[PDB]
Amino acid sequence: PNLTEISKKITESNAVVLAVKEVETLLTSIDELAKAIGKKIKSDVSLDNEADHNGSLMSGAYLISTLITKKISAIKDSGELKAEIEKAKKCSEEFTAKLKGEHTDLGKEGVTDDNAKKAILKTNNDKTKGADELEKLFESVKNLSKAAKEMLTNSVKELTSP
Amino acid sequence: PNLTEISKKITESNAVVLAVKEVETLLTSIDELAKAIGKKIKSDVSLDNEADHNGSLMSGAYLISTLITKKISAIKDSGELKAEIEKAKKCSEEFTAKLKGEHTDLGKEGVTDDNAKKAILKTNNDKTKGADELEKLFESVKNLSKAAKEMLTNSVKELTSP
Ligand SMILES: [Zn+2]
Ligand SMILES: [Zn+2]
Ligand SMILES: [Zn+2]
Repeated sequence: PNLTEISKKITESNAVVLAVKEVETLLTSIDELAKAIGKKIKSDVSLDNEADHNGSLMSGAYLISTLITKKISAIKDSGELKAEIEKAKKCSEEFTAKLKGEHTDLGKEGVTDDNAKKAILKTNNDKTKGADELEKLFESVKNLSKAAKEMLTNSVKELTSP
Repeated sequence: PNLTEISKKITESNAVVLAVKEVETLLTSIDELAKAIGKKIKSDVSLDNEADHNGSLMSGAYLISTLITKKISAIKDSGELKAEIEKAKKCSEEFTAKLKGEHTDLGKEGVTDDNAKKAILKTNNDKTKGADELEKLFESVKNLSKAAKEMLTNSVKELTSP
């Protein structure tokens, strides 16, 4: 086995996995934001209640959604992941577009807990203000991560293979 | 060159860099939240102004700070990154604690843009409500990222060296 070609592929594949991890983690940060809906920091580990003032929180989620698209475009291409990358990107753009289009209810300081959940809480029943797109975006990145990790693991096992 | 010994090492190292990348990205997400201070969503790429209602945003940052500590604590280490991980974990705890201590100014929906920046804008002139701790944590995680990267880059170099 040519150690030169394998080491190169390992390095390249690992860079791809790390790039996808950034995207995956940003989605994770939004899920954490969702748990802060209708809450306020009290003097405890647990948060206190303060309903319907989720505007700044939603603005934060919105900026992260734009960063996500930029990170997806930062993944080094090679065709092998073209399909997965394109799907994740369009879904990330759809999510951001949905949040923008719902600015009537999401673009003000007084965003209600209920509307905030329809936008960023994937486990909400009503996902009509962005949550639906977020859920799909989660799946597309999940499929992208599996394919990426697959290329990495396969590149490494080439060292000991057969 | 025990390829089976080097491969297991590369696999382990890849797992550490990935875990650290997750922590690093959560920090990036807080920096993105800082950019939403005093802003609201509108039908455009750029946010509009909506000053002094950053409470929900701060609660989101708070939950992410606790997630960061959990992620750091779950990283696998045999002692090579012993020091780096401990420092990062301690600084992450200090950041969360600082925010809790400022619950009076940060625990309400009407958090002023000025106080929000003292809490999560690491480049702010006044960093007395958490931003000082945030910057220390940011640097500590970068130190951890560098150390992890080197551990991985070296294990991979063993393929074409000596
Ligand atoms: Zn109120
Ligand atoms: Zn106001
Ligand atoms: Zn107090």
